[PDB]
Amino acid sequence: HHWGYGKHNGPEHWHKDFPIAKGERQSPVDIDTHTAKYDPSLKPLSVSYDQATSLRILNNGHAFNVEFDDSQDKAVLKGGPLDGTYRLIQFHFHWGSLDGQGSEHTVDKKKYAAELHLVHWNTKYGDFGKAVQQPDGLAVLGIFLKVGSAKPGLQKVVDVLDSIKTKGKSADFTNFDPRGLLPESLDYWTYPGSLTTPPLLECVTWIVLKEPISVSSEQVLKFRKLNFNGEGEPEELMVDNWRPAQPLKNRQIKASFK
Ligand SMILES: CCc1ccc(CCOc2ccc(C[C@H]3SC(=O)NC3=O)cc2)nc1
Ligand SMILES: [Zn+2]
Repeated sequence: HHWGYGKHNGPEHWHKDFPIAKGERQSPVDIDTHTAKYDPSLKPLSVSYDQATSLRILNNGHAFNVEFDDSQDKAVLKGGPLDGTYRLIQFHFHWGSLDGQGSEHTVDKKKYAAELHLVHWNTKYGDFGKAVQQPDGLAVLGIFLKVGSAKPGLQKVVDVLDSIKTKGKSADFTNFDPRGLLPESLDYWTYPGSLTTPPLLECVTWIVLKEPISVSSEQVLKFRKLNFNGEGEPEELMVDNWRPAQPLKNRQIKASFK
């Protein structure tokens, strides 16, 4: 009986195994746009992905992860609210059963169809496992997906999903360029938070871009054909793998833009 996104093991149950679920800096949150305050001291984000080395795509039973070589400073996030250098380790998405839900963050209570998370770790802690034990260990870049025009840079991801349908399947996924998943603007909101899955560690500086990317209905329909289950188990579609908004508590969301 492990955690997941069902009635019996979903987000409302996670606190029993992971009491930090009821902590002071949990993610995601609702971004109240009128309340977020413009912080003119925030720097432009620096997204340096031209030397990114993708390696593999994995169905881990909760999402699919596109994994990168993080054994050197190739693909790094710097600037914005961050001190120092954060290496890209993986990206994944959260998505819904329907276009009207799927995102983890919300904007004035609006849910997007999906949300992309590019996960980076602070190189001053040496490895990812040490970084998640630190309050400034990770930086996650969150990007909303809305359904409209196709995202050309997503199609190579969509087309490999047939090969990792079930939990524990992986496939080689080299030479994928994550710059193809970014919107035009790097305007963002930022706040201190957590991992949005168990173990729910409070180690994340969240950077959520204001501008969504557009994906096609066909692209997100292919996400929804993935399975939570392993091969040879009853089929459980991988949909609604999102944690809902958590209480903001004693936090301020800052905007990089007016
Ligand atoms: C390199 C080996 C390693 C591996 C995982 C962990 C602890 C768990 O860490 C994590 C577990 C889940 C996630 C994904 C979370 S956080 C987010 O933004 N969205 C998710 O789904 C991110 C980190 N420690 C060490
Ligand atoms: Zn995530």
